[PDB]
Amino acid sequence: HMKILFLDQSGKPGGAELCLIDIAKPYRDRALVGLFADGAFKTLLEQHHIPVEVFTNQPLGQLAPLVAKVVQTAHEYDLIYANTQKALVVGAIASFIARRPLVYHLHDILSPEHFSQTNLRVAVNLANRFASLVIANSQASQTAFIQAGGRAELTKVIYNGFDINLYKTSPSDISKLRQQLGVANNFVVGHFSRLSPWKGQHILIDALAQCPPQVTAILVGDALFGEQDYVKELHQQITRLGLENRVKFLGFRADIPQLMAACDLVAHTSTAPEPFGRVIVEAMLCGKPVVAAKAGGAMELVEHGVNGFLTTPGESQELANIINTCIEDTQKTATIASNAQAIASQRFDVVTINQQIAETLSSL
Amino acid sequence: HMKILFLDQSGKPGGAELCLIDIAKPYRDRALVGLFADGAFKTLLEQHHIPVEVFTNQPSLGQLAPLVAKVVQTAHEYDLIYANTQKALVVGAIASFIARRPLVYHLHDILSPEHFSQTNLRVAVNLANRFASLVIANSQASQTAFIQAGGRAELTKVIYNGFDINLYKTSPSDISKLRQQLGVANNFVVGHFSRLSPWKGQHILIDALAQCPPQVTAILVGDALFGEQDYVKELHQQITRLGLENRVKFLGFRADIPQLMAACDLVAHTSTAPEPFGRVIVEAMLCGKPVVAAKAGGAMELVEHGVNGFLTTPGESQELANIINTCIEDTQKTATIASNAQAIASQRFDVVTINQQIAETLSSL
Ligand SMILES: O=c1ccn([C@@H]2O[C@H](COP(=O)(O)OP(=O)(O)O[C@H]3O[C@H](CO)[C@@H](O)[C@H](O)[C@H]3O)[C@@H](O)[C@H]2O)c(=O)[nH]1
Ligand SMILES: O=c1ccn([C@@H]2O[C@H](COP(=O)(O)OP(=O)(O)O[C@H]3O[C@H](CO)[C@@H](O)[C@H](O)[C@H]3O)[C@@H](O)[C@H]2O)c(=O)[nH]1
Repeated sequence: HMKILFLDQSGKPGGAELCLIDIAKPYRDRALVGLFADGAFKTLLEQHHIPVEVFTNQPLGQLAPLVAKVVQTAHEYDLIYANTQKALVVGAIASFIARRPLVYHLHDILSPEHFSQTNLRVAVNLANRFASLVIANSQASQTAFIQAGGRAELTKVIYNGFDINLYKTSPSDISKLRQQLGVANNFVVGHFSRLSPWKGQHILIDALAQCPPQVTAILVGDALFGEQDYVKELHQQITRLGLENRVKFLGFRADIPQLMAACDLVAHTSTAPEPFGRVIVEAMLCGKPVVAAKAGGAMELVEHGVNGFLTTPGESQELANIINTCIEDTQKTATIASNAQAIASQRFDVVTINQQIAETLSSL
Repeated sequence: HMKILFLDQSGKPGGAELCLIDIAKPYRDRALVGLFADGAFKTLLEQHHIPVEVFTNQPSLGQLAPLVAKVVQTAHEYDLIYANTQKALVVGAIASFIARRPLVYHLHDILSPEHFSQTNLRVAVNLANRFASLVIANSQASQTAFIQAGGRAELTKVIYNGFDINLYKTSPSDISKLRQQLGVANNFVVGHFSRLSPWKGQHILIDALAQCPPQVTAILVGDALFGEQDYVKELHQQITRLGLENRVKFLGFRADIPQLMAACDLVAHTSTAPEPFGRVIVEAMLCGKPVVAAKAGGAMELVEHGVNGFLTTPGESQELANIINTCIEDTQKTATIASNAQAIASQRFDVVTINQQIAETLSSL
């Protein structure tokens, strides 16, 4: 059992951070998770009994106090596990100076479409020189790393894991929740991505206007990084279409399995390739049908017409056609959903994922 | 010529900074000197008409180190980044990579365990090795220490500090005035012109004075530039412990160094850790004064003992005393030595030759 210093730049619970909860939990007796900012993610790590600490930039390491503090701390640990891009910069420096092995867990697709050239060069060059191992969350992320110049031999793909038991909800609780939302007689499409242009909420909204009138959508998530312009653009879009009473924003929520159960279809509409797609697996584990954008790691998670649907990124009419399909062919749709549950339960079970992480770390 | 972005971590006018004025001055039409702090060095650069900018660490990846992001930003406008100090090499390395600009490292330090922490040595060596197209060392002793620490020999070229030969002339009347104003006209005056740090060894000179006759006095010229206020106290206490209140004077940081050197009878360099080059030494020589220096580092390239100056064992006050007494007694030899020193130094460290060596080195990248 090695002492591990996990690093993550964000104090907010984005996908990489929620993923980090499961990655770190088995190591929590001897681990520390270091954050470069405070927020609800700190709270979450406490609730799960994972030791955590916020490093700050308050005061040769006079240029970057945070980096110095992390370097100091890293001396007390056997391994540095960088979970985000800024965390890789800091972890790489600490890996050199404290002479500690570095793992980089890659949750992004390092492509020009997602990031500036400088960010790509930095991540790729730091990973190549300092990382003993690059764990990619999907073959698509592995691929994009390599196309950006990253070293193939450093890469292993390990999917996000999920605690299977969290994804059941009673018929009775479903009914109540649908009641409380005021959607009991709607066909409900749930979108569970943080609000940001590339997560494509506006595509779902465009599709709604081509759907039957009983279809409403719940947008779950907040603008995690100050994309408040986008949120305003959504509200205006909703208004310009006839959609004011057909779209509810619920903000960031914690009861995701329950809200997914309350939906009739879960939709993922990213307009740029999704590296993995947690909401996709989560939908499947809740036994709900899911439609996703046909790119990135979604293609690995979904076989169209078998365990979900895939539509061309950016194309709202296709999304509408799939919604209509789910309304009309309910028995097909229920079998698809049910197949999804069975498959995803095997593939993405946190127990198997944890075993893979353990084996990979032991094999260094 | 090429647009050069010079970088130097300090706003204080230390050796490396004084040397940088001369290095940068010919390129001033297209160059910029970036300081990572404000101070008297900014004023000096302004006075020599060399564009200067103070980068501060107030505000993507740039959030961790804004100063770095500003420098990286600035580097796109230049053809070459010229790092003059260690922290400037960290930042210049980063900027060399991101902005895609070649980097030169001008090495004014002896990178050895005695002078620096292990981390500093590793950082400096690895960055130079990976990012610098050239390491200009100030002395063979600096080149050597670099190589011994892991630095790549083939990156190194030695180029000494240069000096404006004309600045070292002082009237015998201005000299008499000055000795008078200091209250030292009847003394044998030993001047020390190093900044106040323990390794510059002012305390050795003070111990030496206790083994000298009472008409021997010292002027300590310089300041604690890097927080060595405890050393300043220690010196004063030392002075009080021995009987020396009347025989040692501190003048703080002075600009009139040629004149002050003229007003001494002997210039003393007494560093207790190896000196990388030693500007004061050459400066003394250019003033036609005799100089005793500590036998280590670049001082040994500068001084042949008995010929153009004297050398003594680092940390040994009795040896330094013996040389002071000898300079009192053997005035004719001493003046010959001092005079020889000026002829040599004036050929060997003329800023004109040195600017030329630097221009060819840069030119051939
Ligand atoms: O109000 C909300 C909204 C979302 N979620 C959860 O937030 C996560 C969102 O995940 P996702 O959009 O997949 O993550 P990203 O934030 O985009 O994170 C990155 O890293 C993830 C983990 O590898 C990948 O799945 C993503 O593709 C990648 O962009 C899911 O677990 C949701 O259940 C909440 O808990 N509450
Ligand atoms: O009150 C004072 C005292 C000194 N000086 C000047 O300051 C310089 C001090 O030079 P030095 O002791 O050589 O510089 P360091 O600060 O030690 O700088 C480093 O870099 C120098 C330049 O390469 C080398 O000569 C040194 O060995 C090296 O340690 C000389 O020009 C002095 O004339 C002043 O202007 N005013």
